[PDB]
Amino acid sequence: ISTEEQLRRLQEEKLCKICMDRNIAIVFVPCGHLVTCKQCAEAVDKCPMCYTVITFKQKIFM
Amino acid sequence: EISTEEQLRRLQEEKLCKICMDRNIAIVFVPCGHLVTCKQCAEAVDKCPMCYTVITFKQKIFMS
Ligand SMILES: [Ca+2]
Ligand SMILES: [Zn+2]
Ligand SMILES: [Zn+2]
Ligand SMILES: [Zn+2]
Ligand SMILES: [Zn+2]
Repeated sequence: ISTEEQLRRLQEEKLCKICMDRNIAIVFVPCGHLVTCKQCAEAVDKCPMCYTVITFKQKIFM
Repeated sequence: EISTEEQLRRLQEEKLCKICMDRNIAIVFVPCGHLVTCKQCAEAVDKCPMCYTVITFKQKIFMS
């Protein structure tokens, strides 16, 4: 696999799993999944990946 | 940043614990939100090593 396709794959992994436009920017407490950008996190009350009820949406920074 | 190779390396390296660079970040610090450490390197800190905010919780995260 090429450098370019590796890079594209890693860039797509960072994308919000709901809008696929912005990068992920929120961690859900308590399940710990990184799924959404800040805006798309407003729409979810359960984690889309594990359906755990979200008790806090922590903004993240790399 | 400056080439496709350096961009690739950056995205691979940003997954790794900033202290040991030997395994993935696995903790987000509450309240500051920094992704800094693997589980092991998080055991020792009570303030965030990047911003020195007091950590009230160490939340386990899934990063692959
Ligand atoms: Ca090493
Ligand atoms: Zn989004
Ligand atoms: Zn989850
Ligand atoms: Zn570490
Ligand atoms: Zn911090």
